[PDB]
Amino acid sequence: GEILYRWGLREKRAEVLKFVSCPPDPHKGIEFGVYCSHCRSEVRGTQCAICKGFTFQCAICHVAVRGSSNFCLTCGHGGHTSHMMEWFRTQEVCPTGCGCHCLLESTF
Amino acid sequence: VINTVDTSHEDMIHDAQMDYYGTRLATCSSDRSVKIFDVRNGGQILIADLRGHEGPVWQVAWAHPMYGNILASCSYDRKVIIWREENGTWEKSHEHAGHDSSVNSVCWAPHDYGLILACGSSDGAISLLTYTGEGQWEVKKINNAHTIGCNAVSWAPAVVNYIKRFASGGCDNLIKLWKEEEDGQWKEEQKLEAHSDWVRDVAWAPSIGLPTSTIASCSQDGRVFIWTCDDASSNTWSPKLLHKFNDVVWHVSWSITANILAVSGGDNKVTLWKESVDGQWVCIS
Amino acid sequence: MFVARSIAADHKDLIHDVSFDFHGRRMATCSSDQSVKVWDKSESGDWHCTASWKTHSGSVWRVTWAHPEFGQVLASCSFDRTAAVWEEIVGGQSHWVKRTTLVDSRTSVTDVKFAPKHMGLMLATCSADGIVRIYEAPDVMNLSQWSLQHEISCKLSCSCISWNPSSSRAHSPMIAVGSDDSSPNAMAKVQIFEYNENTRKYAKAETLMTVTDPVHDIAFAPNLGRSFHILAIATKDVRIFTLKPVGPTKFEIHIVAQFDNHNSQVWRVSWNITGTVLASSGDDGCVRLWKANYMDNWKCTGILKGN
Ligand SMILES: [Zn+2]
Ligand SMILES: [Zn+2]
Ligand SMILES: [Zn+2]
Repeated sequence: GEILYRWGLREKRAEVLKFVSCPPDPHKGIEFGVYCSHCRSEVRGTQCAICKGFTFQCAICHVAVRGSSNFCLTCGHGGHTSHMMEWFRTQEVCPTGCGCHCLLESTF
Repeated sequence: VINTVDTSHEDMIHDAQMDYYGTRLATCSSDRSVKIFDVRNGGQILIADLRGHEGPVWQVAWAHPMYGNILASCSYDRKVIIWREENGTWEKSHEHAGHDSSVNSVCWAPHDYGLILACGSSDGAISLLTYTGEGQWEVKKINNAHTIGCNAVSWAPAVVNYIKRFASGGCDNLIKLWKEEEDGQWKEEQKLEAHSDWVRDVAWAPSIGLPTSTIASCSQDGRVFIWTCDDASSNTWSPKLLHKFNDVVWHVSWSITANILAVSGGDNKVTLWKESVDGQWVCIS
Repeated sequence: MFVARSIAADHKDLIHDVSFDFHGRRMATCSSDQSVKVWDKSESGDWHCTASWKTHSGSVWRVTWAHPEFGQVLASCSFDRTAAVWEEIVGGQSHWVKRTTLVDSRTSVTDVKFAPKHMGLMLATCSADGIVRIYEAPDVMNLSQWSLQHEISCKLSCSCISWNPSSSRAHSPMIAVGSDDSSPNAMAKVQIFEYNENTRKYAKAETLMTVTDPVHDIAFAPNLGRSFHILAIATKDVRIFTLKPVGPTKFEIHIVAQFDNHNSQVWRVSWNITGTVLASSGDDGCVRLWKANYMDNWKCTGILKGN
């Protein structure tokens, strides 16, 4: 894997290290929790623990988002990955309407 | 094929090391300047030039990209000039003054256990410095290890904590392996002495998973011995001289998967001495 | 100005009930064979069947789709005193699994529908005994467990009831219970059931004494308006009544329209979010469409046959 990575086939190293046995050795650091969509509580996971409902709603589709998701650290809004790619391929402002120019506030 | 790069420096180049992928063939000379030149697509462009030393610069060693684009420069002025490339521009980032003599060599730790740019102090010791984050680097030094000063620091490969280890040598006509203890203070574990003259360069071979460790030691006497230990507990380095260099052996570098030991000496020639089936090593250059 | 079309749909005979989806590409059908089938409209518009599986021993009374805000969920009501909650999962052919069910009702369930989106993922079912139980499962992420939030008795034979579209918390929730009893004595075929937030209970806001004829279905359109909404009654003579809100808040009920062009007992009613069209299907076998006009006068707009 550490030869493949030097070669430049980041996908291939992922396929090879799929088959290692000893855990993934999870990293410890800063974690991104989410304010819940109903009771506004900080829930670390896919579903809230009080209302047991969805915690993140799409700012484009207004539907629950569970898989890949993009967000900016400035305006605190996120949504579906494909949806944000489509929205930001053209525009330079927040489809959440807050005026946060995420294209320059999250490209760090 | 071969791509030729013009050094374009007022003094002869004395060091070289390329990027992990390999795009950035750095050059260092005695002109008090070490620069960066891009070599992509068979090119030669002076992408960035640096000048922050006092006298000659003897070494240039790189960093693993997982910790960013970082160099390491050793200079006769008893200082280390770490250079980073931020926002497409190169700029100095750190310095040291912990050595009373010219720093011989600086080599990087293997990335699996953090960042450590260990360097030797050419009086009796070395200087191991691990960045602690947020621009905090702490220097921990040895206490009178080499007789006249270490020359090259070789980094042992990772093993399955972490059991940190490395090897070193100098003009003491011997090579010693230095092991970091659990308390954090390095404690010597073994000593090897076979070089009839001063030892210039010591190289530690990279690992692939086999149960063996190999070390190639150069010396002023011109002996290139591939010290091997067939057991992980024997700690009995069995030397075997491979060639008789006419002059002092200058450098020793190994292959990507521990196949060929590159050597350059006083003959201004490079011999790619690779071993054989019968246990001998015959140059194929 | 009525256009009728026929599409290539593969089916054996008539089905029990059918539904659609807000995305416009998903539709479901429940046939007489006590099996659940799903047909999805393609990007080109063609409806492609995606699943087919039995539901319960009893015949499938009715089928109701669910809100996209809560996930891909479908509800089934069976004539075997049981209600089935099945969720489609694709591993990529889909596989629909009844992750939960509701058979608390002793007798066969007439119908069950999804409640307002503003009250959580809650649903209720009404059986022929006049008892309607509303179960509210707090676990939105886990549909297996269901908690019976409420139960209401209409004291009359319940066959088709629709919860009022009052969802916003700015007002109180209400539910409209229908009836299909054939009692010779006249009685209120409908009643207004509004939940009391302070009392945490639903009380009979008003009994629609204006309805005594047999009623097959009740349809109240989504408000999306300003003042209030209206509902419809599927009977021998179709009538439309407007509620004017003043315990439960009094409302002034008065006829807004009355249509009898089908000249039969209305069975199913069409839906119109716009609110300018009030169409229903009578027992005459001919589709009847009526709509309001510039004079705010409801009148027949289109007509088509079943064939
Ligand atoms: Zn919540
Ligand atoms: Zn979306
Ligand atoms: Zn933003």
